[PDB]
Amino acid sequence: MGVSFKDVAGMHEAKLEVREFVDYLKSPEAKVPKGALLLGPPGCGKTLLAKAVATEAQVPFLAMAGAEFVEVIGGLGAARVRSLFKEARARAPCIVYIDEIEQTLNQLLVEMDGMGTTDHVIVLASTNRADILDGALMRPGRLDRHVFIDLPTLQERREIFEQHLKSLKLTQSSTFYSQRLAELTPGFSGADIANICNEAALHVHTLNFEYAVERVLAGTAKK
Ligand SMILES: Nc1ncnc2c1ncn2[C@@H]1O[C@H](COP(=O)(O)OP(=O)(O)O)[C@@H](O)[C@H]1O
Repeated sequence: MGVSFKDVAGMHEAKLEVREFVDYLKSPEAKVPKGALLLGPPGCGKTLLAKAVATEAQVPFLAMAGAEFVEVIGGLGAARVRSLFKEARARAPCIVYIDEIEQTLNQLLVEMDGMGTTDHVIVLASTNRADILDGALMRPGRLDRHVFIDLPTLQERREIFEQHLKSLKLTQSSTFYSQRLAELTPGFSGADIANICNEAALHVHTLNFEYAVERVLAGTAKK
């Protein structure tokens, strides 16, 4: 079994917001959801959440990187977009995930505009770039909504530390330490937090706190 909501720490408002897509994918049959933009800084769980939504609905997850688009080879991106959406229709219900953002873009707009009631695909698109909100993916009949996912708050950081201390079998006193690790890590992303824990795992079922603390102060300069 894959990434689920259990593996996604914090992000409580965003979980409430992708619920409608979980519900739709679980039984197509209100307005028909097409999908959503996940917006925010890197390493903050956009991809993890999109994977979790597929797992929760129990459907396939089909991904395309925004960097299979940028027109370097003529026609190639359009052709990959078409294959993607044809596989998605055949494997439906399912999630199509476009990670991290115009023949290739126009083809995507065509696939989306061409999505009717019968298709049962949800498109989740992620980006670090806010001005994507102003463009063609957010026009009527395309991506329905966006969800802003920011750097984790103190409490969210507590939860992310706890999740990763437990994934790495360092559960003993993980909750004792999580509070201070959170206080020490303003402006850290979930990825930064995962890297601290793993670096400390790479140095029995309890965190080496004094080392974790060292890596937090190192990473505070440059992560
Ligand atoms: N909310 C979170 N809960 C648990 N781990 C997280 C969270 N956010 C980030 N991470 C960790 O950071 C990794 C990279 O994040 P990713 O999903 O690539 O984020 P993004 O798509 O926003 O740039 C995740 O696979 C996970 O290990």
